[PDB]
Amino acid sequence: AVPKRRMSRANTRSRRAQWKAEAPGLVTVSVAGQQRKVPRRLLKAARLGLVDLD
Amino acid sequence: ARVKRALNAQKKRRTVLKASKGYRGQRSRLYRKAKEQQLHSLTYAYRDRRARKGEFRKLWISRINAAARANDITYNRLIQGLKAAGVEVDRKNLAELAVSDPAAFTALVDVARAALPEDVNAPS
Amino acid sequence: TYAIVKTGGKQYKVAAGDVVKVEKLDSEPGASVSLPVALVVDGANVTSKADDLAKVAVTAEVLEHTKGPKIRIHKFKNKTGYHKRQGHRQQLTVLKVTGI
Amino acid sequence: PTYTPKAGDTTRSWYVIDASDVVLGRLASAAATLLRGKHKPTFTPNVDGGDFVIVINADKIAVSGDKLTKKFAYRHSGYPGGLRKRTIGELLEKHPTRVVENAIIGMLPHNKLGRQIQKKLKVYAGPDHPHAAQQPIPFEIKQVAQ
RNA sequence: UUGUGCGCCGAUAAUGUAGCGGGGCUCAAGCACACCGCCGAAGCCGCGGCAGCCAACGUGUUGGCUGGGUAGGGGAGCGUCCUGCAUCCGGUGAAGCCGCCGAGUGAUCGAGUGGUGGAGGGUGUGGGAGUGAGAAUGCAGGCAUGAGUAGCGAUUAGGCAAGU
RNA sequence: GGGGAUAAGCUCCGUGCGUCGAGAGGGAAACAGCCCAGAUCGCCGGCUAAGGCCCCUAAGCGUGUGCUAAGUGGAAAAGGAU
RNA sequence: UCAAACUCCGUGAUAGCUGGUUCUCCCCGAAAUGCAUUUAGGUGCAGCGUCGCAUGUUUCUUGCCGGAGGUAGAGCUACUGG
RNA sequence: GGAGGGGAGUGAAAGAGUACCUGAAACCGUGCGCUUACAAUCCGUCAGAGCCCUCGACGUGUCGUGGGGUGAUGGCGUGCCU
Repeated sequence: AVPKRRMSRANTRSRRAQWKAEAPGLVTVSVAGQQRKVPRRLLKAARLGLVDLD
Repeated sequence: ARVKRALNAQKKRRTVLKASKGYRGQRSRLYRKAKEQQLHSLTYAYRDRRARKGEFRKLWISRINAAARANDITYNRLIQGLKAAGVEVDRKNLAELAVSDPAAFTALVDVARAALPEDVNAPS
Repeated sequence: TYAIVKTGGKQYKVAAGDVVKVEKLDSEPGASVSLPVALVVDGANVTSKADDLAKVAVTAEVLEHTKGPKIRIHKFKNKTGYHKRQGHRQQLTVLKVTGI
Repeated sequence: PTYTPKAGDTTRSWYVIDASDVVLGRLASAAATLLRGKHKPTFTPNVDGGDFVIVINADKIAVSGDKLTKKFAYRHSGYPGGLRKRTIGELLEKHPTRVVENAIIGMLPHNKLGRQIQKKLKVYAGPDHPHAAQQPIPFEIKQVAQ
């Protein structure tokens, strides 16, 4: 099926607003002394030094 | 001599688009839709200028009827009594008196009652 | 006290000092005009008899001659190609009431 | 120009109307007029300047003719064959308030302002109401003779 | 029994009240006959503005009628470009573009101004037009909706460690 | 008036008949052709036409004399009916 | 690509057919009828529009007067038919 | 990492940076003011509460021959062309 009509600005923007990215949650960690933010999923990996941290 | 059509069209396009500020959607951006909406808006304005007098008269009649019924008299009998008494105040100022100066409206109701015939249903 | 004054086929409720726009009158600015009265309300008692109204008049001074809002008329009918553009600026006078 | 109500101009009063032996149409018309605010000299169709109306003795309403057992109150759920019909008799014996509510609601504008005006009508099947704190003014349906 | 004013069965399809517009009305808000008011249009009147025809007297004022309108007929004008002639403006800032504040009965205007811009323009009177687009399933360029959607091209399959 | 089955929102003619076409405004709920009425522009003035005055909705739950019990009003026939 | 290939040229082929045709205001303002037609969706003339000139109420309405019908109605040993 | 950019300079101007005179519209953003989640909207028009901005006068906020922006709410309202 093909669209019968051109979508108005309001509907297009309203539906387009739902395509977004969520901000991951970060917790602190202490590696090599300096404190830096790492997601809690990678807390153990950071503590064992398995995550490259620029 | 070759003539380019830029300025002549841009003039009327600017006027039409400026006249269509505040409209919703394509009616405020694109010249063609704005021109159609301008036709409709000016026709509506012309009709509503004529209808506004009747609308305001209806509102004044409503206010006068409410105020008169507050004084135990119908609007039509009050109007007939006022016409008989010779008072020539129109409905606009009658409604203004009703809203702002109830004592004057009460006095006018009294004089209208005085001017009315004894038996309103008599064949006279 | 205030009174209802007839001018230009209409009636306006005015008192001393009010400024009211009125249909065009053949008077130079700064002059004075006398107008009939449709009703006088002074305090409580209301004057409504025709001859009492004839015995009284409202004197006002002409402030300036002005023009009303610009009115754009574009008559139109579909499937016809008929358009008729027209404009109109009603002439007006500004009256300040001096007394009743 | 014509007077137009401002933010603080509107004032409301409470009217209580007894529905014992009253024709439903007459009572509903009076209540609709009161709710609309048509009785005030400062009426304006833009504003909701009406007055709060309380109706007691709803079960005692008067219905002429044979409308008690031959007038139906229809409602459709939207599903196929979802039409339900109840006569005024069972509606009064089951939900006495709903008859007067529907009668009054049918008599005022179906706008959004009508929906807002509906908020100012309270009806009760009993002879007493819990709104005594507002000290409602009794209202009698009278006719201004002309 | 005779005629009448109203009524009664006759009367009866398939989405949902559905054959008062709705609520509701016989405590008629129904019907018939009389009577009195009012609401009610861009109709008529009141005040003011414009125009066409005609009349009067004047050296353009007054007055009377008229002024919906497609096909179409006639009349009068706005804007653009190039030019003869005459004047005016411009690196102390033209055109062009974006605004504000206004103006005309209309096409429209602003030798009124603010910003940007950097080299040509205005006015009067004539001459000539490649002189005005909203649509031809119109042409060229740019960009939207569908939409961050379908798809990412077979029938074998990749994994780990190290390195760059 | 003809044709058709005097059936068609059928067709063909006549009408100093109307309207629409080329016609806005009010009414008939909506509703080219029905009814009132032909829009030069403005007004937050008045009187009315058709149509209406219980609420939606402006104006009469108007006055007087009677009828209606069928929601007749607010669809229809032969015929039937203390 | 085939009930007569493709390219250029005649060529800007021709279509009673279809679509499109751009700024404004003022005054007036129709027709969908008749005749003819290889004719019916086209066209010619006539009728109705507008502009100019000429002519003046000749136009129009009402009253009165002078006229011819063979309709409606009615009628029939007044005729012809049923 | 580059691309690109911020300082510093040249230039009368970098709102002239070899993507470069002037830089419109469509289209896409960012910031601020008003409004919007009980509502049936040819999306406008006429009334219109509230909020914000601005021009004057008088006091300390309140009107006015004011002007603007957005507009809850009510009435009306069947896109353009052929």
